[PDB]
Amino acid sequence: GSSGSSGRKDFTKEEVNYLFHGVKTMGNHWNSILWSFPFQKGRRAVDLAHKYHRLISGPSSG
Repeated sequence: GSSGSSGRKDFTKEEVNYLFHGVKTMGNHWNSILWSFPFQKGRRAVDLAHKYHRLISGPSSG
């Protein structure tokens, strides 16, 4: 289970696919993921780490 409904500048469910798809092999290698999978133009590798952070901060509390 993994759902959401934010109609604003955030990751699509497609980018979050590649996020975990990457980390599941890569481990925490963020620049590597950013290059390995198709992601939003003008991204930084931090955006991956930063979204991931909120993903592992789960629902509620934040």
